[PDB]
Amino acid sequence: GSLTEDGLSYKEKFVVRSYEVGSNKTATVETIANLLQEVGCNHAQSVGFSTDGFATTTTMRKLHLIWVTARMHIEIYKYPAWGDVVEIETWCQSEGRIGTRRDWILKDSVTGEVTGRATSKWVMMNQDTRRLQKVSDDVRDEYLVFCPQEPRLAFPEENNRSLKKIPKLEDPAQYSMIGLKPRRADLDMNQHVNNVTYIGWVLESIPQEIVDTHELQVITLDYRRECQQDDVVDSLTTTTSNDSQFLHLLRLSGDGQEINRGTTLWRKK
Amino acid sequence: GSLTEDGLSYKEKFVVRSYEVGSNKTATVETIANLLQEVGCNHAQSVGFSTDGFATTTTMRKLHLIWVTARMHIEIYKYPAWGDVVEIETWCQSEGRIGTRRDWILKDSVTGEVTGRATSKWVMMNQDTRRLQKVSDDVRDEYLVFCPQEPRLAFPEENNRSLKKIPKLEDPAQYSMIGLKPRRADLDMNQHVNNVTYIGWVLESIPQEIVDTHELQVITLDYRRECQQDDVVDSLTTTTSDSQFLHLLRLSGDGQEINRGTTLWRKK
Ligand SMILES: COCC(=O)N[C@@]1(C)CCS(=O)(=O)C1
Ligand SMILES: COCC(=O)N[C@@]1(C)CCS(=O)(=O)C1
Repeated sequence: GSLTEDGLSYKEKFVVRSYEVGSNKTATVETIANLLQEVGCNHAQSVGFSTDGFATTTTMRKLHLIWVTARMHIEIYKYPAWGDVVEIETWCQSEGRIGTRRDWILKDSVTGEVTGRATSKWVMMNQDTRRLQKVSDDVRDEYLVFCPQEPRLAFPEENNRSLKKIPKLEDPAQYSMIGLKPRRADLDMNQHVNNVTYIGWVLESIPQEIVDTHELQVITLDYRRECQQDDVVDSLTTTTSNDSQFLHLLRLSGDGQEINRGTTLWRKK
Repeated sequence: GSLTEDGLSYKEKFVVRSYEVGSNKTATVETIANLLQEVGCNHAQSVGFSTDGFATTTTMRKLHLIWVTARMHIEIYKYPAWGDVVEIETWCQSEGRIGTRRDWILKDSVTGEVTGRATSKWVMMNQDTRRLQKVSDDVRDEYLVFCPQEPRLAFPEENNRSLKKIPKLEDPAQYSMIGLKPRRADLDMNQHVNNVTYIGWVLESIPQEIVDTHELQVITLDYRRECQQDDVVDSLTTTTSDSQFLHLLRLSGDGQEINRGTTLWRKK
């Protein structure tokens, strides 16, 4: 992969692997989310971020700060087939003192048509205390060197799905998958649960009949608290709806502490 | 990925991804196992096997036959770092009427040095009845077209680890991880549990202390019975020792064996 000509965005191509695809022989939304995170890591490395797994700036290391995900939003028009080449372009934007945004466009390598788009919100956290904070002047200056200074949105529309408020599912849930736990393959190189794991866990409470007869079009996931290596998760889903819509809650199996909430939109094949 | 000059083996290069590595920023044995499976599928495709995810020959489709894994054996000398290029060469061989073997050699793309090797045994199964059988004359003839006819072994050494008989672990186990369940990411395109998942389940019952202070050098896994999508698995481990362990996966309810294996670990 490479920075584009102007050095303000990054492009990489991926061949879809045998083990990356579901029943339709097309890439899972989990495979898509891993590729988004891979190209994001390759971009961060190319613009001089830390290579220690935390992807920090100089100022962030000095102040013991990290980025954590607040939200991930993916819309897929066409899942790439097994052996297909997908091209993903990604860039970052500063959002004042609130946080930062990473955006992605997915294209068919052969046709050059857009097959999906994604957006993520990141907030600043002290690594030691785990307390959220605002972005410092010095960090905002670091982001000016490698981000477009005019707005560039994967989701430009002024009232678009990627920014909708998500309500909290009320008991009883319509469907549930209980006693979900992470294994070592679910952890990143710093022994935190991979953000993509939480996508899989949400989808586990979707009935197999939906997955068999629908394609996932849109997923919006809010991240509230991280699952520790030794935590156990319950995944809850209620139908809110030819298109199927669902409300999602992940919560700790014991005390019912919220870790994530989300929505999915599915269209019949 | 390409067939080599003689058309009797296949080579592919892989860049190690961010999410593929563990805590020393080198590829997990699970990442290695997924890459072995991927170059295996790419080779099968290049020599005219089915593209429906069952990777069958013409006479296998006629007879409703599939290959199932009996054994996977992997030895790693160096795990490739995050963003390193690993080159993997793979080939197949007939073992008379017993079954077939797929072998792999892993190389550092930059040095050309061997960083690991693996071998796997495959047995014929009727897809409908799930009954094991011998290889037909007609299937053995199909394998003559794309396999070396002289022996080529990733593990040549007569009486090597890759062919050792594995005993059944006796209760009580020294270590256990219980209530393991597959999710959709654990299934292949035909909704069978990915063979690599079973490797991860085996390793779940190794203490975090071992994984933190040792590197995995060798893993030998026998496959006895498939975990179904709605099954639950217990992973059991006992120290037999370098650290060496004996492994058992069994169904959480009735204790039906699904896999047994051994691991050998070297202090870092
Ligand atoms: C300036 O780049 C930082 C970055 O992208 N780092 C990530 C950890 C967040 C977005 S990610 O998940 O793609 C990888
Ligand atoms: C002609 O080769 C068939 C083949 O390789 N097929 C696999 C399914 C078994 C070995 S695998 O796991 O590498 C892929």
